[PDB]
Amino acid sequence: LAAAAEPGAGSQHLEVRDEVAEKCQKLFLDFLEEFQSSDGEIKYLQLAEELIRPERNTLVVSFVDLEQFNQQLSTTIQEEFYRVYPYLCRALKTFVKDRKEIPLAKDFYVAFQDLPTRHKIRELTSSRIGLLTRISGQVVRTHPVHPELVSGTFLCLDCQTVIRDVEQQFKYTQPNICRNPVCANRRRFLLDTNKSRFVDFQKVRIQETQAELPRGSIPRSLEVILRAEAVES
Amino acid sequence: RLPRSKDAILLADLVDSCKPGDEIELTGIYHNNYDGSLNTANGFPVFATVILANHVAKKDNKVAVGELTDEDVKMITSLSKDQQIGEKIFASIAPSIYGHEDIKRGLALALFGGEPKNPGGKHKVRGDI
Amino acid sequence: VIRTSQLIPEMQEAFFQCQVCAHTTRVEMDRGRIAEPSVCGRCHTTHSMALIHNRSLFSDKQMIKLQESPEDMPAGQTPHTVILFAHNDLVDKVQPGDRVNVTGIYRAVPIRVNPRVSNVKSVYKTHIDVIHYRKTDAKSEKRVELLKELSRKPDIYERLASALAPSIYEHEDIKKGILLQLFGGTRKDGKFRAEINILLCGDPGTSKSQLLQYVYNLVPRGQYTSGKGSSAVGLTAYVMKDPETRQLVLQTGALVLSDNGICCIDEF
Amino acid sequence: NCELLATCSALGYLEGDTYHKEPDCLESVKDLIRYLRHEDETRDVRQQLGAAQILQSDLLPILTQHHQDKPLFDAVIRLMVNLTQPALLCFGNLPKEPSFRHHFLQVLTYLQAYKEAFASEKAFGVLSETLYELLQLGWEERQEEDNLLIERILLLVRNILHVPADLDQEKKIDDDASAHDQLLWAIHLSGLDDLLLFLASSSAEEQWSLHVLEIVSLMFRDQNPEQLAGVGQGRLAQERSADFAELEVLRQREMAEKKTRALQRGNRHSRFGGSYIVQGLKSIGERDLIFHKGLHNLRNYSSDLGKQPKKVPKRRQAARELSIQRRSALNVRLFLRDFCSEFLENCYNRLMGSVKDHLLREKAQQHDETYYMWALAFFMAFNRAASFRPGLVSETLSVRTFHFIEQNLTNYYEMMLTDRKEAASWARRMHLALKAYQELLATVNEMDISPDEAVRESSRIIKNNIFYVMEYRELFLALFRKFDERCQPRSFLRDLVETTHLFLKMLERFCRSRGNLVVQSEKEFNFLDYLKRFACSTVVRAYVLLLRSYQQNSAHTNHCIVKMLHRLAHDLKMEALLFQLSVFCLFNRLLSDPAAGAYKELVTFAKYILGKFFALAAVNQKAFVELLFWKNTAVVREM
DNA sequence: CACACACTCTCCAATTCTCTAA
DNA sequence: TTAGAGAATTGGAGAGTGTGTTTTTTTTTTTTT
Ligand SMILES: [Zn+2]
Ligand SMILES: [Zn+2]
Repeated sequence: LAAAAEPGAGSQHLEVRDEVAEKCQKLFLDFLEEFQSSDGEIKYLQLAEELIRPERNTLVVSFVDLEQFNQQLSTTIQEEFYRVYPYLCRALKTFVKDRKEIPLAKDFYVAFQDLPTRHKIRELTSSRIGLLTRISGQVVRTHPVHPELVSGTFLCLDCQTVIRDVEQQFKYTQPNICRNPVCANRRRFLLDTNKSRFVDFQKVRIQETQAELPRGSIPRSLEVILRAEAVES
Repeated sequence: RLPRSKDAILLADLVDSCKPGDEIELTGIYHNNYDGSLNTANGFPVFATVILANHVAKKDNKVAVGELTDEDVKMITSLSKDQQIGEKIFASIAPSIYGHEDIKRGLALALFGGEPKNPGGKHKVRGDI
Repeated sequence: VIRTSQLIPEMQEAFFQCQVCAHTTRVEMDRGRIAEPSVCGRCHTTHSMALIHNRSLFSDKQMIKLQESPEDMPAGQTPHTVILFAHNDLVDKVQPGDRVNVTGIYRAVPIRVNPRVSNVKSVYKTHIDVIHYRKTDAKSEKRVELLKELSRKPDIYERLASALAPSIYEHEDIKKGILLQLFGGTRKDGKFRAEINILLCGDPGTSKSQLLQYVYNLVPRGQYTSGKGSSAVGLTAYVMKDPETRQLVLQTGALVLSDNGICCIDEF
Repeated sequence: NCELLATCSALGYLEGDTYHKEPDCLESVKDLIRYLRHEDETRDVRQQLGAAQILQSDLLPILTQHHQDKPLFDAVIRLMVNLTQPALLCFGNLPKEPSFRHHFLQVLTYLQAYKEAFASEKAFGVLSETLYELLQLGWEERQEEDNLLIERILLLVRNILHVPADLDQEKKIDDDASAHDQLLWAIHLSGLDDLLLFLASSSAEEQWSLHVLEIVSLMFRDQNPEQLAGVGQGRLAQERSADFAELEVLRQREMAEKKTRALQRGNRHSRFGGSYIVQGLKSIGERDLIFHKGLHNLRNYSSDLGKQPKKVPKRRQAARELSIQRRSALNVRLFLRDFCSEFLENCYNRLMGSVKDHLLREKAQQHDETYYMWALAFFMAFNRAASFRPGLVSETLSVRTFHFIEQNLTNYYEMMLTDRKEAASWARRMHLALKAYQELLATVNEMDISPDEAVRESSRIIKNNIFYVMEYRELFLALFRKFDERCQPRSFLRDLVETTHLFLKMLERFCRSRGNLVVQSEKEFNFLDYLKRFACSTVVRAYVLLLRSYQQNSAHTNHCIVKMLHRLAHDLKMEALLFQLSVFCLFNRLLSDPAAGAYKELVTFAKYILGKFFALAAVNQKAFVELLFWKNTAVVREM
């Protein structure tokens, strides 16, 4: 039609972008693409080979390898982990997509091991909310594995438009608006369970290990959530 | 270790395919739906799950009387005409045990069993051995 | 102190993000309620700002249930009790069973008649905002220099053994055995126990229980309990429903709690 | 639906990697074309074939594996052009009601799916090979059979390049291969880019000049000329280090803001009570203010601590920029740099001459001069970037191009003010015209800097012509006096301010160097009385509107703003025009900025004008009332 | 039952668009 | 060139409708008495 006929044709699109999280996405993708083993050959490219399989969805990364790659990136991820975690997952998806035979509907998860510092259960204060942390504990009770909705696909009932990738809070959430920009609907939506994405979910109670328990105290218990590759481990 | 469990829905002529205590194989559709009770129990949007049963087969009754084919009943009836079948049936009781022919005889008789009777509807006598 | 709750996070600054355009804003807490933005600033959608719980800011809070001291109760009365609320760094300083002089502001707050209605009872609940704790039941080279020469002083073995339990008339070999139990062997690796086990026998009314209670007060990581089934804390491990939480807890017995100390078992 | 399913099945099937076409492909494809021609206005057949994915499953395999079967290939190409027809052409406009908009979104979704499918190099390889063996023949040897095939091939490429990026998958982060980047890489590997260069440079095949221009426009849709021209061999280390440094800068800014908020609130929980009476402050009544929000807040007390902001009504909602900028894949950027270089050296003059001939002859569509002005801006900027050579763009340096751009810009300005139902679209067209005008005005400066006395001579000639004619001077004032934030984006305001700064720089230097007194039936002229036309309230209002985003503005933009305001204040003595309450709130933010040291020019100018204001205020207290409103000649009454 | 919350719809009037005079 | 009078569109006050709620004893069974 014309170069100027592009008023945002047919989208309610998101325009503020988390710059720190996107830098984490880019630089973590660089880390996955470039970090190499003692014998070279790009570690994590070989370990991404097993993610073609069914019921494999998690890549486990060594935090000391991340630190060796760059101190500032590892420090940023440690401090802003829960903020940047889905962006790391999208980086992993972009990395794994070089196979070109992956099921596109599949989710991929980043997991971290070999974190240097360890924290006690007594030290899980509000200052640690959202930070990457490592704790030791003794499992007391494990609950059944459930499917948890991670992103709902919804149908708008009064204009038949499909809204994909509705991300879930700690409450089951419908679209805030219809994806159709002129549609006035804001509560009449129907979840399509077959086209939505779920994750395996399991909650386990733990308590302080015998070594770490302070003298005379009652054991302090904690609730831990396991997801995807980690459930029933 | 504590056992995991699932709910399963039996519909139409699948009802009373099993009782509590039965070992079964269960073919069905693994189905999920939203449950606000589970959501408020867990704090995460957890979906309830159930199996929509399509086929129930007791691991006890690998062969029912209804499973017997015309080939099977023809085999059984023709095999009964051997006229040495009593010795064959006795020998088939625990074929990996040498000797104990009297034990095999008694166990064959108990395994096949007699008939319950109730003359006059007022005097029951057991048929089991 | 009668009980101490789990760590309660109190929101200090709410983080909101627009679910249409991802524009974010932050709201300060006004006496316990949020001034939620009804509209977005970047875009202009209504009711589009959603509270991002884990991007918000929180601080620690804890409830403590405190009984009046036994030494302070009037004659023959059931004890009175108050609720304290501690925050930030004073939260994790006090455990159940402790005795404290607590300084704080005596607050009075309303309680709503039921959780889905804002009518409040005319009679107010009261609690104490903790400003300061002082524990009142708590009771290096300058020691090493003394101990080095005291170890090579003559008959230091007898001196330490006689120092054990001065309040009772002396049983020399019992005190010597308890001293060697306190010091123990050397733990090395294979599987041989450095721990030393001692048994005392005699009538009821002998000094054996005084010896047990003394060395329990002395040793680190010590335990004192009765072999009788009526004991305050059991010898064996068990699992129980935490009554204030309803979740299971593995109560490891005294033998497991004293994993690097002495376990005193009276009425063995 | 089922009849379409039957014909779609009759096309054939794929097995592994080989497509087995049925013998009735020709009649089934003709039936599909018939259904598409007999579509409903809702474009139901479009939606149904997109849902069936026959373009991805049948037509691309047929195109790529049975291209020797010429009737079927021609039919498939026509069908694919029909299916890839853009949604704005399908529906005529963006629908205003939900049902047609849902159908528009469906067609747009399937177009995005087609663009995703079309990144395969094999399809563009077949297209390049068939176009190459067609164009191998002489022009006189062609007939309607081959000319129409060239039209359909180039329209297929145009349609696939035109498709908007999916709102879902436009969240790609920089340095990643978007769908458009992969499509450009497919063009590069297929070699259709070289065929486009040939078509642009060919004198015989000049008939396709408008088509080739549109292909090149949609190819360079996302790019920036100077940023693209800066690409080279050593960029990976540079961009890696830049990313790490920018990450640390962002983190430090967030930490500073967190510390300031932590100080603004106290170190006591929010339900920690306490109330104060601020005895001097009267409340909205006559009683003293009772303050409840904590003692910490009274250091920087303001009455709007607890107030909800207001809903800007729909009419007054400011215009927002249509897209974020993302750094595309480095391979694609290198390819586009090489394309732009070779195109500029080999193709650009002939293509621009041909497009100007088409516009003169009036055998072009309604708005193709927008593509012409885009090409002016992009390729002249790229030329000035890196090795500047005016010979490569000498077809554009004529005064006729200045006249054409000025006419188009004034036309778009009038149509924006009158055709109010697409005023934003007219504003975008005017923005393209403004950027082209800006690049011409920058190119003459580069000609002045360059060593050739010939280009210096012609630079003097064109400067004399432009500064003599009146419209080039009056257009800036015309734009400022009817600019609207409601309609035009802040990017347009930035470009207007920077172009005005450059224009006044050149005009001031010209008049300073030599008199050249007559202007416009001529009359006298001087730059001071020209600058006095910029003493209106509206222009400075626009300048401070741009100044509000000084945190996000470029350093050059901030220099332009502060230099213009310093010219109006220090050199024209119009400080009372800029004595304003909103401007003083902006100055308050500037002085309170923790990064105020980074804006040394702005804060120094702010303190100069503030000192002048407080001198006037000490002399006369009515200046405080004068702050409250915009003004006309009270600028002299205050003085 | 009946007294608070939660949600939708309608009307009213206040603001902005259009055309005219100072 | 500014701005003010008449007409049309949008913000939100408020009228109306629907929903949810206020330790104890007898008996069994396995293990331990
Ligand atoms: Zn809708
Ligand atoms: Zn928004």
